[PDB]
Amino acid sequence: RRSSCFGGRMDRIGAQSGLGCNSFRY
Amino acid sequence: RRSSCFGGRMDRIGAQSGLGCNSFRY
Amino acid sequence: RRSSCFGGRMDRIGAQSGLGCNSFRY
Amino acid sequence: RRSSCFGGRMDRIGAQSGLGCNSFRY
Amino acid sequence: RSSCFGGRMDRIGAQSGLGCNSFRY
Amino acid sequence: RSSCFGGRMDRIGAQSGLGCNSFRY
Amino acid sequence: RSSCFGGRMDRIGAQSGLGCNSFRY
Amino acid sequence: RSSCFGGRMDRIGAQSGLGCNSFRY
Amino acid sequence: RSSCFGGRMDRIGAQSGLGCNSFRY
Amino acid sequence: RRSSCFGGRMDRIGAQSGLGCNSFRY
Amino acid sequence: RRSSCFGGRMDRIGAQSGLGCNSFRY
Amino acid sequence: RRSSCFGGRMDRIGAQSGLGCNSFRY
Amino acid sequence: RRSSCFGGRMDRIGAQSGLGCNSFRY
Amino acid sequence: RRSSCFGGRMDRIGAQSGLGCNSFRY
Amino acid sequence: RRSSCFGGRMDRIGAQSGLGCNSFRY
Amino acid sequence: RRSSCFGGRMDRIGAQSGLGCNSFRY
Amino acid sequence: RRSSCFGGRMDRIGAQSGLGCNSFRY
Amino acid sequence: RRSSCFGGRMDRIGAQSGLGCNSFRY
Amino acid sequence: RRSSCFGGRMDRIGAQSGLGCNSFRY
Amino acid sequence: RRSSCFGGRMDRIGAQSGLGCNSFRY
Repeated sequence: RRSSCFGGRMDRIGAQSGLGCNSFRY
Repeated sequence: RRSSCFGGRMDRIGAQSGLGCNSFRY
Repeated sequence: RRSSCFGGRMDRIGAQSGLGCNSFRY
Repeated sequence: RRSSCFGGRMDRIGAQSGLGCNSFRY
Repeated sequence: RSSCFGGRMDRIGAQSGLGCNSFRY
Repeated sequence: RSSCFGGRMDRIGAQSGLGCNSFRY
Repeated sequence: RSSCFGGRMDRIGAQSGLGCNSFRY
Repeated sequence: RSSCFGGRMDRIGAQSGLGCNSFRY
Repeated sequence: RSSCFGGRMDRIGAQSGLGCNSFRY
Repeated sequence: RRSSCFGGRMDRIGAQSGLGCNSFRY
Repeated sequence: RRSSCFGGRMDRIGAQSGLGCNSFRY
Repeated sequence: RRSSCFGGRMDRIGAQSGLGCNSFRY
Repeated sequence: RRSSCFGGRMDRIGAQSGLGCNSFRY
Repeated sequence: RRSSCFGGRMDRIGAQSGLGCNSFRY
Repeated sequence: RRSSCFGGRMDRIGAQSGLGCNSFRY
Repeated sequence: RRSSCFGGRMDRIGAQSGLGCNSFRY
Repeated sequence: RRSSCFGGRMDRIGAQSGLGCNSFRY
Repeated sequence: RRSSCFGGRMDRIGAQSGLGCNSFRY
Repeated sequence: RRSSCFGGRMDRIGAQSGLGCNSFRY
Repeated sequence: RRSSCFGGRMDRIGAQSGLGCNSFRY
């Protein structure tokens, strides 16, 4: 039973990436 | 039973990445 | 039972990465 | 039972990384 | 049985950023 | 049985960004 | 049986961005 | 049985950033 | 049985940053 | 039972990393 | 030019009552 | 020029009552 | 130029009542 | 130039009542 | 010159009256 | 010159009257 | 010159009256 | 010159009145 | 010159009145 | 120049009431 029955996940995100209400200014 | 039945996870995030209400200024 | 039934996790985060309401100024 | 049924975890964080309401100024 | 979850349960997971506003007058 | 979930349950998952507004007067 | 889900359940998943507005007066 | 969870439970997980606002007058 | 969790339970986990605001007048 | 059923953990943190309301100024 | 009690360039003048005080409930 | 009690450049003048005092409830 | 009781450049003048006193409840 | 009781450059003048006294409850 | 050339004023306010971001609970 | 050349005013307000972002609960 | 050329004023306020971010609980 | 050219004033305030960020509990 | 050209004033305040960040509990 | 009771450069003048006295409750 190599199962992964989870609820939520956020994997393999790119560089300089925002995940929610993030302000950026380059 | 090599299971991973969890609830939440945020793995393998990129460099200079924000995870929630983070302000950046380069 | 090599299980990992947890509730939350934030692993393998990139360099200079913010995890919540963090202010940055380069 | 080589299990790791925990509740929360934050492992393998990058260098110069903030983990909550941290102010930075380079 | 409820091997690793069961019964009543509430908010479970990894919240990231909750109610940290910004003001500038 | 409910091997790893069952019964009543509520918000479960990875929320990312909740109620962090921005103001500028 | 409900091997890994069952019964009543509510919002489950990965929400990303919820109610973080922007203001500029 | 409830091998590693069961019964009533509340907020469980890794919150990251909660209610640390910023002000500038 | 409740081998390593059971019964009523409350906030469990690793909070990181809670209510440390910043002011500048 | 080589189990590690704990409640919370913050391991393997990077260099110059903040873990809550920490102010930095380089 | 006399301008006994007003004159020249002028901007918002009066009694504003309630400006930008919103309400939030999550 | 006389400008007995006003004149020249001028800005917001008056009795503001309530400005930017919001309410939050999480 | 007389400017008996006002004149020249001027800025916010008046009786402000309530400015930027918010309320929070988590 | 007379400027019997005001004149020249001037800034915020008046009776402010309540400025930046917030409330927190965690 | 019985003049009253002012900028702002809030006079003759009633009892139990709020003047900006005031919370009441009877 | 019995003049009253002002900018703003809020006079003769009733009892239990709010003047901007005021919360009441009877 | 019985003038009163002022900038701001809050006169003749009622009993139990709040003037800015004042909390009451009867 | 029976003048009163002032900048700010708060006169004739009622009983049990608050003038800024004052908490009351009867 | 029976003048009173001052900068600030708080006169004729009522009984049991607060004047800034004062806590009361009856 | 006369400037009977005001003149020249000037800054914040008036009766501020309540400035930066916050409240915390953990």
